[PDB]
Amino acid sequence: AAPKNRRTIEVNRCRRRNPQKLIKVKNNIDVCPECGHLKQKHVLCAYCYEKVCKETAEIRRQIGKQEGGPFKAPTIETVVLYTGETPSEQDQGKRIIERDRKRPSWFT
Amino acid sequence: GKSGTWWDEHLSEENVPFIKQLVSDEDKAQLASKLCPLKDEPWPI
Amino acid sequence: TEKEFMQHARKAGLVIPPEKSDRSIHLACTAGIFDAYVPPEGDARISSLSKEGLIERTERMKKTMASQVSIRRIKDYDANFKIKDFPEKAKDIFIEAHLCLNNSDHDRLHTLVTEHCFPDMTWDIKYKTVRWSFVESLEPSHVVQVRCSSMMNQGNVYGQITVRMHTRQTLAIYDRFGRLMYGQEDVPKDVLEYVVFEKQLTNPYGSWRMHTKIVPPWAPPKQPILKTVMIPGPQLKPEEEYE
Amino acid sequence: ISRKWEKKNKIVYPPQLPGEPRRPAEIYHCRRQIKYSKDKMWYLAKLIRGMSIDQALAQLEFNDKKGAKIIKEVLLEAQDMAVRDHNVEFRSNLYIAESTSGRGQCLKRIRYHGRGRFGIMEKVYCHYFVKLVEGPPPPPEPPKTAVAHAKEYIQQLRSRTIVHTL
Amino acid sequence: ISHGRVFRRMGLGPESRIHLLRNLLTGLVRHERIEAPWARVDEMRGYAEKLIDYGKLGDTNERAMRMADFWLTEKDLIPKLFQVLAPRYKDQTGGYTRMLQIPNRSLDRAKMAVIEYKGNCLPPLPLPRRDSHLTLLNQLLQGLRQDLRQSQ
Amino acid sequence: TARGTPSRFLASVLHNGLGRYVQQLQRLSFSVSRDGASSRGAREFVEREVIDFARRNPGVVIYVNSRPCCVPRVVAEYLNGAVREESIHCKSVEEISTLVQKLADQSGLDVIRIRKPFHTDNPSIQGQWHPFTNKPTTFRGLRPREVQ
Amino acid sequence: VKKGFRAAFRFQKELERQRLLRCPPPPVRRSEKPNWDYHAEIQAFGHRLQENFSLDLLKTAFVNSCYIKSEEAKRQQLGIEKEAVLLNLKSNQELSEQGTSFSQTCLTQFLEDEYPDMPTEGIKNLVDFLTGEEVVCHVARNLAVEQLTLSEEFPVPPAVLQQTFFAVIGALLQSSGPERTALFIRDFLITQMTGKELFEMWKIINPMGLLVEELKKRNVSAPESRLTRQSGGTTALPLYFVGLYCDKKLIAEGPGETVLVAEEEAARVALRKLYGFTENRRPWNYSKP
Amino acid sequence: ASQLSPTELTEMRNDLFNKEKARQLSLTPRTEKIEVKHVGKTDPGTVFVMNKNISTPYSCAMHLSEWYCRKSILALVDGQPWDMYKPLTKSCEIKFLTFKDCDPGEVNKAYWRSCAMMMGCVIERAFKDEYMVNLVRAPEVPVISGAFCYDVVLDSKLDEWMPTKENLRSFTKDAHALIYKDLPFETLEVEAKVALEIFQHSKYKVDFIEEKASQNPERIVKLHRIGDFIDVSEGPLIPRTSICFQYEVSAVHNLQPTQPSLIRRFQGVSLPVHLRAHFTIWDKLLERSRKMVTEDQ
Ligand SMILES: [Mg+2]
Ligand SMILES: [Zn+2]
Repeated sequence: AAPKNRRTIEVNRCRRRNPQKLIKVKNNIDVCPECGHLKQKHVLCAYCYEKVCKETAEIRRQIGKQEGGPFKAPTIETVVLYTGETPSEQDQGKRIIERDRKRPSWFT
Repeated sequence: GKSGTWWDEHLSEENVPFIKQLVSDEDKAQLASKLCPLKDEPWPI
Repeated sequence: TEKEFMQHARKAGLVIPPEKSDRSIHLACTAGIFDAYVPPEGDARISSLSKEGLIERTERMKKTMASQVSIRRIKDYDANFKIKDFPEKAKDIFIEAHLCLNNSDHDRLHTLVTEHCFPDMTWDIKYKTVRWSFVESLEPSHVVQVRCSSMMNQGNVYGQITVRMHTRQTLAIYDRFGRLMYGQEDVPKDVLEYVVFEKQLTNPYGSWRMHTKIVPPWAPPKQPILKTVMIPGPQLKPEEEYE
Repeated sequence: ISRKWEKKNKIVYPPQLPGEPRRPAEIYHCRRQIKYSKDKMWYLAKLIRGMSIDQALAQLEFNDKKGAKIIKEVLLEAQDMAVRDHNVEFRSNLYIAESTSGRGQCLKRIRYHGRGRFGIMEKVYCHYFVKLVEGPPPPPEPPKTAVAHAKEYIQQLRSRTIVHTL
Repeated sequence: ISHGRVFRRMGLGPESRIHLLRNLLTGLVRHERIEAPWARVDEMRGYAEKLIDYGKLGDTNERAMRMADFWLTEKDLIPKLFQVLAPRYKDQTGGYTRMLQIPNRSLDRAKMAVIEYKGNCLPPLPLPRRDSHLTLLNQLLQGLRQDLRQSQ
Repeated sequence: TARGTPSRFLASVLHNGLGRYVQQLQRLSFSVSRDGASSRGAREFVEREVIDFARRNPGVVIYVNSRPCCVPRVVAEYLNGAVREESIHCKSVEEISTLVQKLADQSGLDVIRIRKPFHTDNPSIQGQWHPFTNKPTTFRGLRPREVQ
Repeated sequence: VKKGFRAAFRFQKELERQRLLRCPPPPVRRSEKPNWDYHAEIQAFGHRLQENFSLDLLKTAFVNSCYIKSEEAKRQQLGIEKEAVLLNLKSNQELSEQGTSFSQTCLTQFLEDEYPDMPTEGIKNLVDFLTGEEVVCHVARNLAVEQLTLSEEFPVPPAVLQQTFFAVIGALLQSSGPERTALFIRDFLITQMTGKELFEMWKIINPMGLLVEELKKRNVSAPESRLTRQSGGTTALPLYFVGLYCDKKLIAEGPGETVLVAEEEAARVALRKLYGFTENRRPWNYSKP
Repeated sequence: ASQLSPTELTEMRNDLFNKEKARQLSLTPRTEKIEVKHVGKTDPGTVFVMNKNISTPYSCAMHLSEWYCRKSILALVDGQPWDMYKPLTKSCEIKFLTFKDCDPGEVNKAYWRSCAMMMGCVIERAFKDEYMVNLVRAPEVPVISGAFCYDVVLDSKLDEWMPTKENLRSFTKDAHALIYKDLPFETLEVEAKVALEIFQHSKYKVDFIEEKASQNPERIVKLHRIGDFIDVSEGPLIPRTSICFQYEVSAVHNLQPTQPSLIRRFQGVSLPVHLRAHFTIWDKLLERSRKMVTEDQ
């Protein structure tokens, strides 16, 4: 195929400036009760997500430092702790993984 | 501007089943009320 | 099909005069002040002519003797110089400097003041307009301390003269758009300041230029801002805030 | 190379009179040499246009493009320079008045086709212009109803007179 | 035409798709948290439900043992799955593996999601909590409910 | 063409033909060079006929700046405020005389399109025509297809 | 490079023209320009009107009190004493008042001898419109006397322009005879009423009230409205013709889109016909007796 | 207390209120800087430098973002309820609230009081000028109640009629028209003396002002203004009036065995724009609010 002429700037404007190709304005942006870093409906907040991801990464680092080599997988449940906090009576058969910081207010 | 909204947005955890049961009973009663149309005011046959 | 971008420069002034060279820099001032003058605590209460002398007048006599020997030194180095008409000279120099700063004058303000207080009076005002004006002077100005240094770095000495001043000024700082921001219009407010003048003695000419101004710690607060200032806290990174 | 957009923030105005309005502020800011396409930057500018700064930041934070974060940082630094230097107290009382895109300096490379021929690879570059004005954002132009069209038609039929004689 | 047909294709065929799903299932059994596209995590949850069901059905069964040995390429995860995740859900049926949606990725901007089992020693994800039972609409609904209860 | 240049109407500046006729031209600033071969016509004009041109109409003031230039020009201002500046570069005495006479005879209106050379202020005398003209009125103005 | 200078000069002139066209500078008065002469302009203005003015009266009328105040303020703020010409300027107030009174009485006399059927309010509004600010400002701008008026403000407010116009009118009255100034103000004011509608210069509110008052003053009963012709009563573009009948006799007729505007137009036509100021009246005789 | 047209009374009321506001804003000399702190939860450790008796909490929220201005109804100042349009005095701490919070009680009370005041304002201008009307008070009903009430005394000639659905529809249309225009709830801590001196007409308003000023030794009431109407209410209110998205009045109930004359008690339900529901819940709340409800004891 080969054009016989040349498209004009008017046709280009009518083709690229149509409301179909323009980005639509979404109305799903709100605020978050906690922290508040501009979230969206049906979507988790990035701030708390990053916080829990960092916490899970630290817990996995501590587990790997306690386990040592690969190919382990204990046959008992696990429970994480923080500064102080003596182990309860119903947490005897569970693996204790203590950290080195205070307990956050969003983890009970 | 005005954002999107539905019916189960601003409801608590103990109000959605209540509203569901209420509207279900309401539509069931409305369907049962229109069971005998001849005894009301029927048009001449 | 083999071309790149040029123009590789930096926006930072590093050191390059004294790196393997035989030409130094002939300055005309210094860094800060030689000795900080300490005004009396009861200056506002005893703002009249004179009062009763305090106990142990040895320190004031020693300061007077130091001022006298500094005056003797600056007279032996350069004769023909008065002291009584020096406060009036400092007053008119300050007045003409404020006037040329109000009229947006630089080629004259550079020689009226020193190389130290010029940025402090031209930085946060370059994009703003001022309506400063002198109305009337109250208490006459007097000299409180006369000192001089003897730095033998490049053979240049200076003579800072701390001369107090108390008068009434009219400040009116607008904005770059034409709206008011800081001071009001014609308001004859009362405020005092301690201004020191420094002159390069070793210079073959030498002009009495305003060095800087020292503010006492017990000075009353300035007038508030006409707008609202917001002071946000630190950026809360994904961790925890303990404060 | 010409640079006249970053210098509009130095236009000093004379002091106004007490019998004059407030006059909104004008903040100009733009970046140079941005690895992006001008069409996508213009699409983002058309998405922004005349809206609030907070709404623009919210729309750009969830915009899955490359220049979205760039425009977000541009708006952030412009608001910062406005509240620090342009004498702006309110952070949410701003709106974008003008927002367009330009074209940057381009280079030339090769493409390597499937024979001895080739193409001219022109490194496309662009910029981004934006202006911040204080005060509340102006409301959009409402569509004219049938009353406006009727009045205009009546005015057009009343304005016509005799023609081609006297 | 794909009416009433799921089985979202991912790899170069059914074998590659099953291998990727098995790898995702092994990673979910090990780390208990994996971020991946919505279709991948959906299929992973759909397979993990039946995996938990088969692990709960019994341990001495050869069918469940072979299925656990096939769907787990790390071996050590089989005793864990049979002695931790099986006695945990002894009171639940098929109510587990909660799915939550995340925004996008900082690489190709793709829709992803994160799923995890119940309980979980790891800190829980920020769940989209509903409004409290003290707002105006909730208080009006509670008042209407109390009124219709006292009137009945 | 007419679709590329603006147009106006044909009208008087302040009704000169009704009351009394006044001179529209006011000042004539001439710029004749001292030495050169491009202002000989203007020099001869100022030498021989500028006195007669000034004495012909007392309502026109003639200014001779005599500035050493290269292109002789003339500024003509009218009552309405229009300023038409033309150049008399290399022209004879008769040409300059005809030009200044045409400038003095005209007014300050534009030399664009005339648009309708005839203009009247009271076009309707015996009543302007309307669609109801030449139509007789029926009894009581009864419209057709009625009963009363 | 391209050798040349004439083409470069023409291009620079074109650039300067584009610069002055895009950024229009504030216009300056004709007095501050080099090619300007006050006495020559005064003589030209005196000779172009086919009259016989005087230099002293024109120099006294072409000034203002604001100009004298500005001059004395400028001479006092600097220090130069000029009391040998400033104290003999003589403001143009009494001459302006005399010219205003003469113009008013001449216009009233003309409207009385030409339109005998004009009431007091009608002739009052006519002489107020003829002496209005807009008409005198337009006449002064077309006569090129604003550049000769010595006063502050370049655009010149309408008050000062009307004042100096009345002042030069009074000067012409004091110089020449009354008939010359009468013919002058006639030819320079009444020529503006050509083609203009009567009520456009009067601007009444209730034409029916004044119409019935004039009819009661003419021993007439009371007018009543009747629908003559009509076209389209249910469409968006209606047309009606209301005819005023007095004692079973038509007097006028007025069209309109509705019935109210049609009756108003009919009343206006009847009132203009009763006053004798119609479109078929005798035109003003611009001749000499 | 004398014969006054139904225009000059509100004229003198609003001009006296404007004079009082001018005196309050001119009582302070210059602009005193205050240090108000933000002890919320979203952005902790934020201190603002505002003015004294000039700055408003809405202007303080404008320094943050547009969300803090779109989702804000009542402010918490040292544990006391504070609206968004009220100048501050001393330096302390501020906290913003919203409808979708943990314990939304003060915001709900303020919204109910604002809706009652708006209903009173829209009903005090929908009667005949020949029939005198009086406004008793606005009793604080709990959120569990069906609809808020507002006692209005009519004329003695109208003690036997019942408003049909047309009057209710007209009242709802007038309420929607009043909500369409943006009119803030301008309040001011007016002294009780001048507060009772401005009225001096309806005895019910004077008695209400006396009862609300007899509880505090400072003798300071809380007056509000909606464009050109002055009413006496308790506590703060809502900032803007465009928050109410759905407004509809139920019916009316008349109590007789309590006072010789006949008094009217109108009810109504309202829902904000942030907590809008569907049509089913709307008609349910409309039908449930038509019942008689009282919580005066
Ligand atoms: Mg694929
Ligand atoms: Zn969050």
